Amino acid sequence: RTDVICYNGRRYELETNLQHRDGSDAAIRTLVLNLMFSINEGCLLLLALIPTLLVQGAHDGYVNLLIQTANCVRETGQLINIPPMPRIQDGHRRFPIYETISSWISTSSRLGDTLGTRAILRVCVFDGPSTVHPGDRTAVIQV
Amino acid sequence: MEAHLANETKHALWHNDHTKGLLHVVIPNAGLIAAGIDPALLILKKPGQRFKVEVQTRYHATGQCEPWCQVFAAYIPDNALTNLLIPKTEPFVSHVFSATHNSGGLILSLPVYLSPGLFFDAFNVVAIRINTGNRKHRDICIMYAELIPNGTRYFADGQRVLLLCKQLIAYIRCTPRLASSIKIYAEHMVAAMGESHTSNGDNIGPVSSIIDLDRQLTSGGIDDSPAETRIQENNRDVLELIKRAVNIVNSLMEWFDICYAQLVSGDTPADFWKRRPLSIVPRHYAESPSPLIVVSYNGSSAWGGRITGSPILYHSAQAIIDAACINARVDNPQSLHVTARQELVARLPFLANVLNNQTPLPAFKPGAEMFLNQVFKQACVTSLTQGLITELQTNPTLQQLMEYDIADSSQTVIDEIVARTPDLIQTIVSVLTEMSMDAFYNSSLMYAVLAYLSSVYTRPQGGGYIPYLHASFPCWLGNRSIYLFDYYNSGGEILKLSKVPVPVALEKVGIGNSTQLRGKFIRSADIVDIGICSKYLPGQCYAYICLGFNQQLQSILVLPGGFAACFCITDTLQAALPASLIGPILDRFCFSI
Repeated sequence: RTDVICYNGRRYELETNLQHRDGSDAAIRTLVLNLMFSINEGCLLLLALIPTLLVQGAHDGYVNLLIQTANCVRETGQLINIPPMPRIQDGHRRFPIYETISSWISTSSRLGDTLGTRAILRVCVFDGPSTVHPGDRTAVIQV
Repeated sequence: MEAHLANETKHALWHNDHTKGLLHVVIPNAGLIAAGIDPALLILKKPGQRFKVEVQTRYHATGQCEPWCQVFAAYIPDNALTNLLIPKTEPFVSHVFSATHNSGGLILSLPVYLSPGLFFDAFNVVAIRINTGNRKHRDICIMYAELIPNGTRYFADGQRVLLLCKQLIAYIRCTPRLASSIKIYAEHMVAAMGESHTSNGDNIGPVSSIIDLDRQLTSGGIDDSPAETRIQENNRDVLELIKRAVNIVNSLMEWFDICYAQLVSGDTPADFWKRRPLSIVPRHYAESPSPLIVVSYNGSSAWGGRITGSPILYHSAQAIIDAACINARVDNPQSLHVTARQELVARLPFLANVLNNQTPLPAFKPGAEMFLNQVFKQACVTSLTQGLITELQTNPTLQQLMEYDIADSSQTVIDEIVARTPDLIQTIVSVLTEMSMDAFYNSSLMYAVLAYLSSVYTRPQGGGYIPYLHASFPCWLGNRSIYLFDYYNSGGEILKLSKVPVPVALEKVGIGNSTQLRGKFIRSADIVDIGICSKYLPGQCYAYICLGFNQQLQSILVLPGGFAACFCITDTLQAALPASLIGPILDRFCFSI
């Protein structure tokens, strides 16, 4: 600013409603925080490996599952620096891959905690099937 | 090699100010034998000293100076060549390769000037500061001619890698392990290097492959210059046309890298640059038989690198000067024609500041600090002795005046020293031409005198005089807190006895009338190497002579016997030495933020 869902032949309708900007500031703050926490030093190395990646994937078969949705990723791949192989300050106890994967894990955990509602409700069915049906009565089981 | 590589990111991030180009320079440690110090305390031993090395420039009759450079390095003993050439294999260290008794090495940062107007000459001396004893520091001083010799060794490095690769191949093949695939692919790679070179010649040919530096540091200085390349290509074209006329008329390491990574399972910074040709820029001297090997990166467009074309040659700055000098058959450009002077000014913008005769200085002596400080110390000592002798001649009263803690049975010899004051002053005067001048040329007195003058003439353009670190800490606001006492014997002969002065506390009791002096002491909990000379009682075969000085160049006599003279020599130094003698001092010892 600044629908139809199909599942097993069933269509679900929704009605959106957005007329206030009280949460727009929070949304932009959290998205900019996620963007700032997501950038790392491995992106340059990943972008500097597109020819090798496409060569490896030419005889792999797992290409359509990414190119059916990566309509702009391929276009933006050639619009980057593509630097040559850099030189690390030390080659004994340096590993940016570990740092970037740790940062990604931390950010994923943070976003899962922020977007995850705490609800300790794990029921356990007995005898009958676990699937519930509209119009039946069940019990409460605490785990 | 690790600290310098880590610190290289600061130079890498630099984009503007191309007048400071950092490069890797290796300084051999062959000259450390004459240092006379302990090598153990030079790398890692008793941390706290914080040894640092600074690099500064020295101009000539132009003014200003470089604001130093915060750099540091560490040495490496026990055959540093073996661990810097052969890849690090500490977990599986064995009897690999063969070499003689090697030595250590060091890396020093030296900025270089790169610009369209390169220019080259020998008129600047690089000063290196070492945080060691000022007595015989064993430093070096070279001009800019040795820094940029305009040469590189690109052909001699090819054979060095061949011996190492042959040795490693032989070592791999000598052990019967792994599988036959490695052997067969190594054989295929060897055969791929030549048809008749291996099938009809030899595969490896160890013969007499001994790791030594015989033809590597002797020839190959000027071999890849553009003129040499043109001559070589002309010769190759001539040979090709000769071969054509004779004919007409008669009458690839990918597998090796993978296997090395699988076997060694360890990387060192001295392996990535082995795949590309290196550059060697040695600069030896007769002072010590050790070449100054210089290594330059090949993957960057730095000085000496050859990755895109012709590197920096430092040309177009000598032919014009030679033509101007030979036009009138006069070497000195000062006595040349007006047209020659105008041409020199136009071609060399930096040379226009010498023709106008600005900031006059006698001749061109960059190394003037030594004898300048010697002359200043001699003048200060002569002024001090003149003041003390005049005050002694005009000294009122007689014998002792105040109490003085003197034993009853020891006072019979105290007056003997006082009665021999003319003999003492005569000996002091006469010793100026007999005592060695190498014992008081780098003491704390000259440093304190130099720091005292920092208050006056705080740069022609201003400055707060705020150093960062490693500066005159005892002399910051006043010299009345820390004193410098020199102990000398009595009689007809005076010679140096102590080694390092120790401050002695002093206070006045009486607040008027006959002033009294009674020294005190301050308990210190930071050092234990303190002499007991200062704590010695006034008795016990008399005592020494003390002459303290404050921050106002005021000397108070502490001679036992009830004699005390106060004279100021702050105005005598200015009268004898004018303000034109502090030119180099202000040029060098100045800093601003």
